[PDB]
Amino acid sequence: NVIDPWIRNNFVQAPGGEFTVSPRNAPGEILWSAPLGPDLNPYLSHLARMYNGYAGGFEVQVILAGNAFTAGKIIFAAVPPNFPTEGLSPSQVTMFPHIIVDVRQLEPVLIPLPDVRNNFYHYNQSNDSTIKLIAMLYTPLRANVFTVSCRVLTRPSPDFDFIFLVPPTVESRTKPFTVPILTVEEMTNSRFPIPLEKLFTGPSGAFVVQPQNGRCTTDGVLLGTTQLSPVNICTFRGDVTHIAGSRNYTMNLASLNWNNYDPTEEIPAPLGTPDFVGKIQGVLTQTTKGDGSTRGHKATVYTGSAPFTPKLGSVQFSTDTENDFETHQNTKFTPVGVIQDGSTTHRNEPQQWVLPSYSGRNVHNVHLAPAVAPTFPGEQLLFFRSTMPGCSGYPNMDLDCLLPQEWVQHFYQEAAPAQSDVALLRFVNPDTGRVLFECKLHKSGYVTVAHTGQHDLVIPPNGYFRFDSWVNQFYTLAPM
Amino acid sequence: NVIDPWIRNNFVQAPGGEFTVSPRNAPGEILWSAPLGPDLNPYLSHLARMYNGYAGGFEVQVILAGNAFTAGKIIFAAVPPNFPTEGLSPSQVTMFPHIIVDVRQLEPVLIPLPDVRNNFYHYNQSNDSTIKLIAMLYTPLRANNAGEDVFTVSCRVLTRPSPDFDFIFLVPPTVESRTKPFTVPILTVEEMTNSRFPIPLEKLFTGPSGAFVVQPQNGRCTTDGVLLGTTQLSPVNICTFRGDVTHIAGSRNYTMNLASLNWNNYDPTEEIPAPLGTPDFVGKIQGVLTQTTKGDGSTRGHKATVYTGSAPFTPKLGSVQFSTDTENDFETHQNTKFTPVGVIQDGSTTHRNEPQQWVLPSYSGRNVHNVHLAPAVAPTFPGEQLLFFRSTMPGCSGYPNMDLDCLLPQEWVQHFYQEAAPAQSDVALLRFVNPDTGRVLFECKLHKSGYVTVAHTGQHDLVIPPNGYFRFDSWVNQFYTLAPM
Amino acid sequence: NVIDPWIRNNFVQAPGGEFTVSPRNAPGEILWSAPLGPDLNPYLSHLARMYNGYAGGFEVQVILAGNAFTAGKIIFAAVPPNFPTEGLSPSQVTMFPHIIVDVRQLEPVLIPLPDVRNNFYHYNQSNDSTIKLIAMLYTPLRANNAGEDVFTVSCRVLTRPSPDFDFIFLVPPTVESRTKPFTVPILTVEEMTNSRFPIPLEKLFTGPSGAFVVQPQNGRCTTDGVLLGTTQLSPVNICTFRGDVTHIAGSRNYTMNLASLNWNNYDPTEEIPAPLGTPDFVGKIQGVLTQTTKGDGSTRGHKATVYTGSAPFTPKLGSVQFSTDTENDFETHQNTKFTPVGVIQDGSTTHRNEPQQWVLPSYSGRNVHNVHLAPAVAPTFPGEQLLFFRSTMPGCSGYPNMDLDCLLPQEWVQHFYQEAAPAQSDVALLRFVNPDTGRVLFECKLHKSGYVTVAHTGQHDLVIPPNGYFRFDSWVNQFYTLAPM
Repeated sequence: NVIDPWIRNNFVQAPGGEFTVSPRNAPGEILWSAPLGPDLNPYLSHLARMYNGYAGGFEVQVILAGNAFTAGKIIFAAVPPNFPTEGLSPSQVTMFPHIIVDVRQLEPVLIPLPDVRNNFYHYNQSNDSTIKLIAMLYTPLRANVFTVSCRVLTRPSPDFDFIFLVPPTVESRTKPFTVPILTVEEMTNSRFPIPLEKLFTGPSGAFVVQPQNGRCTTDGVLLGTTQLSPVNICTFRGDVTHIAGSRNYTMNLASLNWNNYDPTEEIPAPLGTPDFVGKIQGVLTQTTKGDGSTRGHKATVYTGSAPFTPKLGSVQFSTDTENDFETHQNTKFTPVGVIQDGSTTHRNEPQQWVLPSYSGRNVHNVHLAPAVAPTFPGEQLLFFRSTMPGCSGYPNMDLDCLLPQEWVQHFYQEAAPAQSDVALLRFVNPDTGRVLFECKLHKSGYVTVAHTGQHDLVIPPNGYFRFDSWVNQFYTLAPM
Repeated sequence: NVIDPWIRNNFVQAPGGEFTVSPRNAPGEILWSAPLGPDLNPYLSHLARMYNGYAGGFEVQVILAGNAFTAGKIIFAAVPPNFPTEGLSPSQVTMFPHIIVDVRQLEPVLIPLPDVRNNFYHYNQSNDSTIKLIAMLYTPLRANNAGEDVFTVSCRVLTRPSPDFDFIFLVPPTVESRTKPFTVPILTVEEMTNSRFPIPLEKLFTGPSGAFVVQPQNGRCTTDGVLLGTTQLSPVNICTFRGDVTHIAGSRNYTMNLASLNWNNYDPTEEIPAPLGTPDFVGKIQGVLTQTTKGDGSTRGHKATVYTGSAPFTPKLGSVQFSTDTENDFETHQNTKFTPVGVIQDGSTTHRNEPQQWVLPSYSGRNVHNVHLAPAVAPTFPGEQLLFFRSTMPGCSGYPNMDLDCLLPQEWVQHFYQEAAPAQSDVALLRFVNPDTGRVLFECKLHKSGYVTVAHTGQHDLVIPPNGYFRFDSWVNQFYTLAPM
Repeated sequence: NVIDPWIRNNFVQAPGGEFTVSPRNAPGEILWSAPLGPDLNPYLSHLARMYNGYAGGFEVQVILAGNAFTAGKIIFAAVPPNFPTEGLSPSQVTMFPHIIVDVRQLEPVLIPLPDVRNNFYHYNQSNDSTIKLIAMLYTPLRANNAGEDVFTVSCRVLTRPSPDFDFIFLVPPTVESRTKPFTVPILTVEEMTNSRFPIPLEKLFTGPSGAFVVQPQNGRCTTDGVLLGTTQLSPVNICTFRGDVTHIAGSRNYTMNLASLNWNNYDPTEEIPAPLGTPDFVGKIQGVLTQTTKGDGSTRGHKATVYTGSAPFTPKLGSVQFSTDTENDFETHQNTKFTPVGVIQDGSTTHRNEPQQWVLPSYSGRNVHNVHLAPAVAPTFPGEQLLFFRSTMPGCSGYPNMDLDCLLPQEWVQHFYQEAAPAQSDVALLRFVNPDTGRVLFECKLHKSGYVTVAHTGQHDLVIPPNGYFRFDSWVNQFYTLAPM
């Protein structure tokens, strides 16, 4: 019902009150825009943060500063709010309500600002005003260096007041979806502990894309065979059993902490098992439980083998030795590099798109996180291209994963429920400050781009990713 | 005069006044404090910061919520602010201005709060100010019912401006942007990885700082995210080797011009002790060396051995020897890659000897000392003991020194790089709240220099509940003494 | 305040009404539709073209003239702003605020409407659509007499604004024009020709989008005329080839040094998938190869069998193979031209196979695929089916896959090339109108990329009156669906 009288009677300076008027400026051009309203008188603006709507007008004032040597004329006026002001002559400006000024004046000058007391509640969250103030170079002001300066002074109308008492805005904010500021060269693969080297796009029809390492909710519930620690992907911990004469070892599996694994849970597998058929030379490693004598020897795992049964609790490893790893020790498979010890096929393995035998070839992998494809058509998925090492043979080392492993943990620390389906995430290279590409990250937990064909996405390795907002499910990217 | 009447004729929830009581509570002890002032109302806070002049008093309403079974009578009062209130008898709190409330009072009541009438224009910011508020239980609260921790009574505080309230002086306000809240990851220590070797940690350790000379170079960064030491961000790049081997024509060894994470050629001309991810202590470790042919991609694998105490190990110069079980399979100038997993104890009679974690390697060989040292660590506030992360590396042939005590968690480094937080004082306060019990098992003392300690004596493998998150609280000074566990 | 007294005091006509009712009727029938607004009164349409701000209401006022002894009634009503009203129920009209009126009243009748206002403004330079007009027949008004359809009962509208109505904002007039008003050709399917083969079109088709990989390269252009794909202007330039054949002296083949439509020598370095007029499918086709010697005109012509699924078909590289029926007749380095007539089926022993109308051929060969791909189409607001243009290509050998579906009408592409129209919203609205009755069989959903869908399901060769044409209407959003067939 009342504000400070000292606020009401006198004027005040505004954050837009500045002008660099040179003859080097082009005549007939816009040089200051500002939406009129509460957002202009500063002490009034903070005092009006808490109140949620308006009834009244304002009066503005102008104060100029130049020399007696130049001669210029300058206009101020008011517009419709949504009115395009871009293609606009300085001639036709004066048809709007307006006041022209000279270059050589002393007193402050007010503007009419014609009023229709709307008596509605201009909501402070919204972006709409009555007008947008304007200024334009009317006479080009040549002389014989000098630059002219002008400032904006302001107060509200006497018949202005407020509406309601409201608590400070944004007191509580939903996790604001802090995307990590990393690069994909810094981030690692979600299907193997290896740093991602390139970014790939392509069709989902070329494969069946349903892995189980790299599956989680956007708000942090444990999904698939995805777990937390990246090094626990495709390593093994359990209790090997000696085959009598062969190089094999069937291993009664355990946990990360060598705890007794429970096969009776609602899980696809032990958390950290590979989700693909593959042959890989690694190193099975064992120490004595009595003193701690370490030993590590080159081993080969077969996730397309029938004794590989993690959901049952046995897994086969073909080592270079035959009886070095004792039974029921701390025996632990460390993968090194995928080999191609199968015929002469080029890039046959790991079979990254088929599912392995968790419960064996008798019972399929249970409790499976589903597959994905661009359901919004015209777009292609975002694959994270890798290339695994190898010591002997040339297998298909191109590993395309879907998530960053650190992003799973980071968004677990978020544990954020979404605000729409599709987010607005932008790869900004801060060397440029420019977006190379945007994307369509879905609140299920996967991402798509409207780009054509197969492309290894050549990007500056200093570039980060910049999330913006929550888009509806009906937007199509422009192609690159 | 200057406030709208919806403030001047109502009440408002406290900004922080929130406290419970308990049958485990005891009479005489304190419950809840507050400095009275205009800071106790959010509306008056925001409509005060834009002003400077200040006068008047307040009123305080209060409200409880209690059942009929629990019996108790409660007490609030006023006090002059410098008064020491430590072990006051509840009966002497009679003499202050005060009111008694029964706990089963269903309706709100109001504190009297007599004004001192020594107003004379307080300076509107001074914490050295008038009356504090005191929360206290008068009665023993026998509270007898068959429930467990039951009828834990909630309590709320309300404020109100007095009728003789005002402001006096006008001023443009401040912007006051905000900083970082010093968040830490909430994992278990056994889930986080070692930062001087790519392995997950196992357990938390403490021990005397005079036992070892502790200065590694992997796991060295600021508390606001500027790259230090030989420390990089990707944990698989630690202790691995990548580059182009050239065949020594007779032995199982090669000379390898070192390569990056993404096989970029190593630059010896940077302000670094070593390449990023170099093994920062002397050891013998048997992982595996692989090589991908640059023509087709024939994946080969042969188990290797690296020797960080060897003279041909020269990371800063650009050649390190590797002794694989094969002699010359790894072809000329290809992408050859060593990945370590576990340490063996071979070629050395000494048992439980390698790796030697508290020495520094030969980065520029045995010729030039390691330059640009991120410095060693020792407790400034004496008597305390440093916090290690003890784990166990795999051991295949022999009995090596598998005791690996690193100084930092690797995920914390990237966490803090995304934080990039400027400190508020020197040493932080982190708690191990086990969320199963919701209670502390131990604390720490985390410096802004980038290391952490605890005031506990002797060697201690800290056995924690594996469901335990970690709870940062606040900023301690350089003179706080922890309690021993 | 802003307006003249006289224009507000009395009622003034409206140009859209004035319409007559013959006694031969069927009740429950809509007669006349109109959008309410200030563009009703020509006075007010001028004055609102002058101004910006728009607030208040009207009074619609109706006078009848004709017979009296009919005993037949009329309804005027409100409506939802997007409401189909063709064959619907009059009970719906009874739900809205409406008025029943018989012809026996001498006083002119007025229908009241919903009374609201939005006091900030209403745009007035937009759609700004509101309650449209309802001319609804209640009782079929038989006019029992000796005459046949005598005293055709006229119905006028003669309005004036409500006394609260007024303007607020004024703009420069800028009365001039809109953009291109998105004019359409009025052709039929026999008059329009195929945009992927030089043949006249036969029938439009609707069918499921999941059937084939729907991505051609002939028949691709924007809604404002930028060259996309291998699409060019002339319909006869499609699938025909020009250049300098080279003697494959042992076989019927001829590799052609590629020349353009104007016989300009081909540049293989342009930002194109293929040359202009090049096909975008795999199929075998017999047409006729023709060659005229540049010196005097020693003419020759023989039937050539072409394969865009062949290895020497490399239009982006600059060579293309033609297997004629003759072997050494066509001289080298002459102006040699192939023209097709219809796809054949020499075949792989499979009938109705070629052209594989949805696959892409070897533009730069099989090794590197095509570049600058105009993308595929998809129903973005789904449940709706695409628009195909079902045709039948001729043949010279076998049983070819004659069902030819193209994407755009070739006349409409060059029509838009003349238009160069910028879009106003997402989806335009085109109506296939039978001008024999002036009524629409089906509508469409044209997307601003340059494709169009319809909201129906199933395999339908759409039956059309061969006198039927197409008539553009408006701009609909991307979430309204059409009525199925």
